[PDB]
Amino acid sequence: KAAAIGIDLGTTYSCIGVFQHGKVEIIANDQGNRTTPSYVAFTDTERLIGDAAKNQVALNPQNTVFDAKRLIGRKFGDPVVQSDMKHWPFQVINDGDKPKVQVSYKGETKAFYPEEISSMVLTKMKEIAEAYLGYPVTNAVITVPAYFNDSQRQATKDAGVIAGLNVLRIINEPTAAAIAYGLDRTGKGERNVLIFDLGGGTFDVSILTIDDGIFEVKATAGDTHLGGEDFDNRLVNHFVEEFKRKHKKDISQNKRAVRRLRTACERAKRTLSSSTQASLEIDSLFEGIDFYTSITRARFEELCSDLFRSTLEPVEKALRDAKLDKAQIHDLVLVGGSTRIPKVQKLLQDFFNGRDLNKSINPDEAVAYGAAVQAAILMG
Ligand SMILES: Nc1ncnc2c1ncn2[C@@H]1O[C@H](COP(=O)(O)OP(=O)(O)O)[C@@H](O)[C@H]1O
Ligand SMILES: [Ca+2]
Ligand SMILES: [Ca+2]
Ligand code: NA
Ligand code: NA
Repeated sequence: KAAAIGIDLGTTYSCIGVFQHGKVEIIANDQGNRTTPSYVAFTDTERLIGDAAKNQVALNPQNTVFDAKRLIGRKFGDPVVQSDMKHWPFQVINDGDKPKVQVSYKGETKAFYPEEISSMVLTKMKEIAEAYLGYPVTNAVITVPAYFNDSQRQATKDAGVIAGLNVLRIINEPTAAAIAYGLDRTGKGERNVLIFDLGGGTFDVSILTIDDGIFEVKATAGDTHLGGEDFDNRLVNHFVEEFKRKHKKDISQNKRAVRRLRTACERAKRTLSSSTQASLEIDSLFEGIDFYTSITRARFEELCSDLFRSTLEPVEKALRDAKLDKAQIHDLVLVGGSTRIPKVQKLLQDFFNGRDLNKSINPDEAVAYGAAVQAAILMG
């Protein structure tokens, strides 16, 4: 019997896992990456998904779709959709009060529902798993934010059905993270678990109370617009100014130069989580001028200080809403690729007065890890 898979369908990245050989296995893609961008590109000759899609975003911005999760299960007139649209390079249209992303594909103008774009991302995650398993996958557990309403959950489930998956269950992301650390097995009474999730585009704080396998969301807080994207932007602004000092030229109006710089900034940012410095070398960034420079971890922290600190207020709010004090929290769980930033970990630990942070499972893989566990449980 084929194994069921656990899929973390994130706003910016997705992750797939499977419980086999008595353990959870986070599956790497064709490029050897354990997480895949939630991107879909349409060109004159093909449809690109994942790495291939995000990799050519600078070349084809109007037809490279991302952030489908922000549109999924929402109406076109929804204030959130109306606001989000203003920031995207791709077109969003109204189809019976339902948003649809409109792009050019093979010379023709096509429009797709958010669930259709997400089904493409899910199909890629499903194939990533099938390539590893050696056989076709039919069952899966897909995760969603705790705040997702009935429409958003239905649309997410529909995205899975379109991808050819029997959605065993749609479970909350913070709950999946808890399951990953075995916190669902809570012996002798209630335990409060705080999930600190800082991803690529959103920041979520969830406080759960686990009473013998039964979860209850005590409080949620955060910022749906705060994420790694913001830290990359801080680095972009910094280097744009540095290019001005060193070349007396402003590249801010050249969309391709800014996008390429952003890409290099995200890469340098990731390196800074493991090293105290990172070199940034871009070939022909602007008018044949190469941009070979570097940046220290301290400099990066200074550029993002306010944003890092801002993550503590939602923690304070959540504790206040759950009517609990710091000491009443039994476990702190890190989720999201951005929690890999040392400064972010320091702020949370210091706020919790030296408490241990559950971070043994790669933060950007914890939700998929928990989904894989749950999928296995549901399969028996
Ligand atoms: N080592 C790292 N250091 C800092 N940020 C990282 C690191 N690895 C990944 N990230 C960032 O994590 C974010 C994506 O988080 P992830 O949890 O994988 O996706 P999502 O938020 O969409 O669920 C991106 O902003 C990415 O650059
Ligand atoms: Ca996420
Ligand atoms: Ca932002
Ligand atoms: Na993710
Ligand atoms: Na998040």
